[PDB]
Amino acid sequence: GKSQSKLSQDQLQDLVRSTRFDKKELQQWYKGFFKDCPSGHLNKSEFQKIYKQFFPFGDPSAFAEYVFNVFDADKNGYIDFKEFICALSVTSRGELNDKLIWAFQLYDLDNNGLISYDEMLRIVDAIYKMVGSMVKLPEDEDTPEKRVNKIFNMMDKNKDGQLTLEEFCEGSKRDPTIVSALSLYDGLV
Repeated sequence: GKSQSKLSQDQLQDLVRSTRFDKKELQQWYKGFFKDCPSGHLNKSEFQKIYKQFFPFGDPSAFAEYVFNVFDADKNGYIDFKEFICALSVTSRGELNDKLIWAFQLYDLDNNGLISYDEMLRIVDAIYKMVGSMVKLPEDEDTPEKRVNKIFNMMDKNKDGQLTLEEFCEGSKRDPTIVSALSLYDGLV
């Protein structure tokens, strides 16, 4: 982005009003579902059933056609509900500290409490995917890897060692850019 989105102001409230509802609630279910049935991938029909259980406000079939329009252009017919929650952070309601934490508890489905570097780059990538569905991807910041590496380089890690929530948040702290990314959307709601 550079100044603001580039779509119909109306559609803006829709996409948002589409992700409305609670979170800590979905998190409880997301962990109980992935724990009883660890799969990672999810089907459309199945997903529709989920949206029809927590907050069937508008048309669940419409929102579905969306997720696929972004997470499914021509890959058979399956998407990862994990990367979805992560991107959800963009469209939600809470503080800033909860976001970083929310993302952590998101990839913490290994009861390890320690994520790997590769996961870090994969996490930001997920958010970078949904970003192409809202704002127009610029043309001077490709390969966000170099950026993520800087963080690890900032704290000086094993370029591969694992990191913890607490520290993960510290790495982003020394980089407000990660803090302004979300701030660049709080004054037109």
